[PDB]
Amino acid sequence: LVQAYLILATTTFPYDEPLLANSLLTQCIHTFKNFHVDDFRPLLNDDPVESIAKVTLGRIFYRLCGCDYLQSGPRKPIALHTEVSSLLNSTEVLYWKIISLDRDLDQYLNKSSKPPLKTLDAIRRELDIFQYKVDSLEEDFRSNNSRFQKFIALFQISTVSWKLFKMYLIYYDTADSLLKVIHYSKVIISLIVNNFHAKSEFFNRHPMVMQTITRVVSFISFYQIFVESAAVKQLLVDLTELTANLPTIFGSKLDKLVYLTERLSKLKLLWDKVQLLDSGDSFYHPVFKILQNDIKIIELKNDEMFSLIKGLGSLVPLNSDFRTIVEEFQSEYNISDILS
Amino acid sequence: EDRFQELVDSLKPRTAHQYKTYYTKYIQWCQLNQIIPTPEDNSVNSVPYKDLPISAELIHWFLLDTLITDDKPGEKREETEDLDEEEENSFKIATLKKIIGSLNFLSKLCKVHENPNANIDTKYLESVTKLHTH
Amino acid sequence: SNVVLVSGEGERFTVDKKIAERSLLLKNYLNDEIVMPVPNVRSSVLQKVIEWAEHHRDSNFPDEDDDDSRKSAPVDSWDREFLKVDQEMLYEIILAANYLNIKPLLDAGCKVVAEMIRGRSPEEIRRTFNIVNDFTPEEEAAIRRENEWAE
Amino acid sequence: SSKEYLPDLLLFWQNYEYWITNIGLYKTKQRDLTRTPANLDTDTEECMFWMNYLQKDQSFQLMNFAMENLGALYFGSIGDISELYLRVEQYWDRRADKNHSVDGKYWDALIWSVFTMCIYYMPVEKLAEIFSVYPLHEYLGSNKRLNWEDGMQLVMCQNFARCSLFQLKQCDFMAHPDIRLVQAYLILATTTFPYDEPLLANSLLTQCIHTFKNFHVDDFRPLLNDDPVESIAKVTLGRIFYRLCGCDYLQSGPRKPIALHTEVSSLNVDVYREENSTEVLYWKIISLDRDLDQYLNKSSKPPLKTLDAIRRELDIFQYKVDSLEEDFRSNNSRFQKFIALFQISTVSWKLFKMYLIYYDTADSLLKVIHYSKVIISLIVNNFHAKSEFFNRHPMVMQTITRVVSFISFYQIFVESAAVKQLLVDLTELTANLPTIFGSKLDKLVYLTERLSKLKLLWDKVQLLDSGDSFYHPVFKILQNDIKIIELKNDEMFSLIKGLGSLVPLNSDFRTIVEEFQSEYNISDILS
Amino acid sequence: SFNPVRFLELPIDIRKEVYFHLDGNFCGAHPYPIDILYKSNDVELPGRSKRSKKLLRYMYPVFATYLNIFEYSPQLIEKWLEYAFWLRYDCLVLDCFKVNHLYDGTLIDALEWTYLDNELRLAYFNKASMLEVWYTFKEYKKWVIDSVAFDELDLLNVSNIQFNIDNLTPQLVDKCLSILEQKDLFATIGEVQFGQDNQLTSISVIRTIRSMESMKSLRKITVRGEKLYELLINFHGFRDNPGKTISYIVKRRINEIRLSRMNQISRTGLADFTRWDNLQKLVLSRVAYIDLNSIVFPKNFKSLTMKRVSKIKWWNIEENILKELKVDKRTFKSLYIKEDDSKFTKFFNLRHTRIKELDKSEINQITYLRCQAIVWLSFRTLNHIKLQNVSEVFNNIIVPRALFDSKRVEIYRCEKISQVLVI
Amino acid sequence: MFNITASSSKEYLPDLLLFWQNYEYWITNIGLYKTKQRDLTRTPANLDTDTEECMFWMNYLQKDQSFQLMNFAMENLGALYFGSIGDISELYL
Repeated sequence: LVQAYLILATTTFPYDEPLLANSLLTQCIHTFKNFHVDDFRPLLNDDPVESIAKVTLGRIFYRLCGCDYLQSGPRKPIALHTEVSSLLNSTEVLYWKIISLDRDLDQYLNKSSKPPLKTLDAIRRELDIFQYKVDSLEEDFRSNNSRFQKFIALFQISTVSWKLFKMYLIYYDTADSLLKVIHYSKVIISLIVNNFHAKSEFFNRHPMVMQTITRVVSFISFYQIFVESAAVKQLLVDLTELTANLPTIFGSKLDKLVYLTERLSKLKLLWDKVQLLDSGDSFYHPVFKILQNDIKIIELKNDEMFSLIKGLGSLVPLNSDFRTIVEEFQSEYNISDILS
Repeated sequence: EDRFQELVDSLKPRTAHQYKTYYTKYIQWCQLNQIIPTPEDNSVNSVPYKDLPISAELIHWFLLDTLITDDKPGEKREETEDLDEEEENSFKIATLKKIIGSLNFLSKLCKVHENPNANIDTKYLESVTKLHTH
Repeated sequence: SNVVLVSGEGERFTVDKKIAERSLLLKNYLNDEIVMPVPNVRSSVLQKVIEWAEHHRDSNFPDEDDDDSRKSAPVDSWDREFLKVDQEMLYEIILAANYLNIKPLLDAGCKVVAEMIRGRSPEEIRRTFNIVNDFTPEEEAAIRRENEWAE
Repeated sequence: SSKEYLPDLLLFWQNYEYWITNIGLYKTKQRDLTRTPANLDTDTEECMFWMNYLQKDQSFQLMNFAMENLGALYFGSIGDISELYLRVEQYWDRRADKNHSVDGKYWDALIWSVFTMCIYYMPVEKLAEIFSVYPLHEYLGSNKRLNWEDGMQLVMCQNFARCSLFQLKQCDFMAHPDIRLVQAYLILATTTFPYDEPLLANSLLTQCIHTFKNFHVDDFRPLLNDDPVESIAKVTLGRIFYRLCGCDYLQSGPRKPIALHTEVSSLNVDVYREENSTEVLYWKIISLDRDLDQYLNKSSKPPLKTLDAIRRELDIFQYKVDSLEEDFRSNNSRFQKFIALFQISTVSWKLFKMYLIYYDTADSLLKVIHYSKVIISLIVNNFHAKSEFFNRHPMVMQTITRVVSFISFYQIFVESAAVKQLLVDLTELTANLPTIFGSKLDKLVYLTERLSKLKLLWDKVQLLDSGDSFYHPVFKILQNDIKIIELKNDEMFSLIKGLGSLVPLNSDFRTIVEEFQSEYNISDILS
Repeated sequence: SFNPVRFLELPIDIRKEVYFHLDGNFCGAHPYPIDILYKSNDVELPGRSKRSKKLLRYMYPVFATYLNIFEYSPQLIEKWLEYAFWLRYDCLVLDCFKVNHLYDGTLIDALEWTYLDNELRLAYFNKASMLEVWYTFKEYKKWVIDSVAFDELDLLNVSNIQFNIDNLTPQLVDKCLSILEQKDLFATIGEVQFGQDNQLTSISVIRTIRSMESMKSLRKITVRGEKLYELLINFHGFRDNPGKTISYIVKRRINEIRLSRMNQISRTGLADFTRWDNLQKLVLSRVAYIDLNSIVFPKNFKSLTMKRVSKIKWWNIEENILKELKVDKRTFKSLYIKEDDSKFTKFFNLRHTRIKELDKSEINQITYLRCQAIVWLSFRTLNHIKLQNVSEVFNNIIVPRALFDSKRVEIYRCEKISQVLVI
Repeated sequence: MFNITASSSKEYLPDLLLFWQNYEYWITNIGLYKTKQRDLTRTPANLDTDTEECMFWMNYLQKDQSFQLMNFAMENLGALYFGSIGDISELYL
């Protein structure tokens, strides 16, 4: 069961059926913790069949905490990765270290406490170490498995680098950090576009190039809304051209990403044609209220209280130009068109 | 016995036994000087609280004759070293404040036992404390 | 109505129900003539326990979870004129109150043992020095040598 | 001049109880995978018969029996059943349709779980007036004269449970989590469904924990700024949560790692003493049991301050269960009284058992015998009319297992005169328990018989002293029973048989030990 | 003639309930408690042999620090000094310490570090502040701890010893902490006290605080003065004081804060525990006035016990309830109070207070949950309350149902307290 | 996303990028991928529609096509199945 789900989670199965994949992952955590292995190291005393079995459970546990992280929503409450330590064969543990560093970065999204500078610097030193480790993986060009291996390692370490320098740009605004964000975005583009010129077009179907491109094109659109720059505009044109040329096997999620990029493009026009107000310390603008409500609508949709009220029986739930522009833009480009 | 609950609660047990030691010294001084008469000799004397003569001048004259008229007719001559005498008269001013507080507490104890004598007139003893402090 | 406290020898003591619900164990046992065995208690000790409950039917005891009202409560005049008995039968009354979960009998019947452990003569603390072993004879020699100088 | 081995043998009982009577007897399902079948043509023609066997008026008689006699079981989970008569009406309306919504199939699964509870808790005299013996035997093809009291009500209970599970599996209930899954499992957990399938119940309980924690509700107190529908929704959710912790603790073991119960009732924690004592009183009496049964597998003594605190909360819940309402005109009040009094008698017995084992306090053996007689007096009292089915709740099977195993273990080594009469009384009681427990009752009788034959082996072989520790065949047999069931509750062997082509590879007393293990094997209690 | 072996053969529950009522008074030379020495029309006054001169010359200057307090009636002292040779070696006393440590510090309270006879030995004080038992730490680990800690290592560690400055002089605080520094015994102590009978702390308090980080087993801190409460354990609005304060790493360690004897905790506007973000319990021991609307109550604490107070305001829950169901206070008291006494209200007596309750029939089950949400909004997740000796609560006392059940609130000395309504 | 007349100050940008660190989660992480807005009165589910569907999709894939699929996985997907199933040459059997 655990092996079949870890094969299925290398596709877009955990995004076409997210609640079913979360229940399958809860069953996989239940089936994995059933065996009660607290140490995945080959001990000398045991049977050398049981040592191979514990090596197998180590390399399955790495992929299982990877798929545990990649579904860390509010519709998946039971965690496996809490029983692992943190950083603050020999190539599968590399993906584990990079995904754990990505988790240590992206855990600061939903919480309000901004991370320290020493934490991001320690992540930066470890990032440079694993960048040297990924750049040292030798590969045969005729052996396509090792090429796809190096692509996965290099794309994951570039995604972690981009998220680290995005957190530098956001949480502290360190001098000469926007250049590093643009640099690693161009690295991601130069990785994905390279696969069209080597007849290995299926490399761009792995689900990390949907997640990463979603984060990158949404952040570059959101930054081109407010702070204009010519390099950011050329980067946004490159992101839009790349988003139009991602493979068709993503299907609905690709078209919803194109819709989200188009909506954040129209929001720039709305920011331009409407003048910013103030209140001395507080600032008012329709773009600000629309971006408030885009979070509020989806927090209302991921509120499972209404399904609880429908499940408990006969309980039926009984629930200037500023507001005009906001309601017309929400009627025209609704945020609930990215849902399924 | 209405006020005895907030009278024990005003002090620690340690401070209450220190204060009882100090006014036991005071009542011994009053019996050897016969300010209050002893009931009998070669018996456990049990003087009441109703008729205990307490005033400002009696407390201060006790303080004279015990604490600050340091006669000691065989051991007066141990006041030579300046650091030892500094520690010793720091002990004198500490026991001065403690005996003034203990006899103030004895006055507060005797006023509820129907003794109209124990009025301390505390500015007198505050002037004495400020004098020795100066 | 009435309950029956069967003792450890075999006798039957008919007690009134409101009196015998002083025992927490019997008052919980009644939630099913209602007999109940009390196995480790002789007939005289159970008679003393029932006489205690017969007197203290009407009295009011602390809330079994106190620091002040349970430790610093004095014993009653009847409770001190009631336990002037043999010492072993006093401990058997305490065992009977610890079986039947009668907490105020385990309160007033056991502050007497506290008043007997303290308030005893310091000569027979020196006499009862190693009645239970508790020390090596080398340490006993060292302890008796340390306070040899006084007496 | 006495028996000196006895303290470090009662400390061994604290491990033998967990690895036999808790894990080995109720929560062990030794399954091979190259022999077990797997099909969707066998069950889809069998559960079709078990759903066509019930009729409309028979189902309403089951629901009337639930409304009149089982209010201490469903009311925590599903609320009052007068809202559920409409769901039975809508199930018999929507019986002939061919497009079923998932919001209909969850209510179908919930009312089939309610029907399973009604079949499991019904007396045979009321069961024979409702159903018919002969179509069931003309279908199943077995011994014809096998009337309901002779071991057939258990079969229909298990098959109604399996039909409720089949209607859950038609919901795609992993892809559509909803609170009716949690309610259906909390109805099914009052039967022997958590012991007929101890690996399916753990996975359904993991799905119920995933379904509950999907809602992200931690504080069940209705806030000031809530919808007045949402307030009653969170109150009912809190009742479901504490019922789920109650039915979640009872399945703890090595085959159930993901636990929901995280709080403490004495002395971090998250979610306790915020909720009004209405039917969390069933939880509070089990957390007070969790604080005793967490020292079975653990190898350290419980501190005596903890045992005194547990004794004080026992007295408090005695006076709280005697503070309940005397609704004698509703028959479910006596059953709720029996549940919340039998639980406190069970926790009292376990408390003074741990006093006897770990510390040997004042008359603790007599307190163990006294609360064993209180358990007997609660079960024998139910052999009257109108309350005969009270001895079918699984807590009496758990408690009688623990008590008769401890008294049979203690009769071996301590020649006592009250323990002997107590053991004769519990043997008479175990041979008079309801037959709807099925194979677990026969395995409990077998375990008591094995401990009695082990007593006969204790008197036979003379005890071999060695100065520092003792030696006896009985000791080695009791050592080996735990080792056999720990070998059976280790899923590493099925893992080696599962990863692929991997193959698993690893005097005077020994003869008597191997003859006793060959004649009276411990593997008979697994099945 | 008392028999020790016959006492030590009966089992340990009875021995607990012996040494629970024998409070700490192991001696027969106890001082009279300070309730008869004031309730008297008499003053016990002194008025000396060949042997007693030897004891008062040779034994007494070793113990002249903690026992010069009892110079009134020195028959107490020349009765004491014959206990002082043998009482610490007694089998009853050592059995009391065995069943204390085996029940985790419950029976007799708070062994104390001291420095007498040049050793840095432990000490036990009774409620009358008299030493009775003094053990050096090798002897205490040898013949009481190791007599009950045979083989389980969760009971060898002894971490319940208090420290208790104001017992002893600040030079002796310095010497005691120096000898405690040269050994690895900071994990041995379990709680500290504070004395000192604007920000001008004493020398002993600074010496205690500057080594308080080194404990790593510290809980249960306590102070004893209103002119010292505001200086280290209240927040007071101070946010930057590097020296002389109490070292934020060790604010996380403690479990409770005891407040011994004061007048008011809200001398300023707000008596806030904004820090101490990890304490679970708080005991107000003899504070005269407290205002429950003036404490900030940290993010997860459980018990607020309080005793011997003179005036309580309350959390003024009633003024927020009367906004909800929208009545006047007289109409509320006349109509919406039921005073139910079913069986659990009559379990714990409270024969002086009259326990009241709202209506199940005149409130429609929602605005009933809102009236309960008011109470749980004003408590902010506490459970244990334990009102001992009190007087004259100003507001009416409002306790929720889930907390008034299971005996989690408990009014003990009910004399002037009355009319606790339960919602 | 902020912390009367018009202005040109830039206090909106530092609180606005911190608002991006919430918007990115609730839109591009949770809302776009991990949110499936379901409805249970409208969803059909049984075991008559999908059983013959699975029969058809297993009878569709012939025998020798599966070995070409497995050869493609062995030659061109080595960084995916090795974390889960190890070696796929053991899976030809």
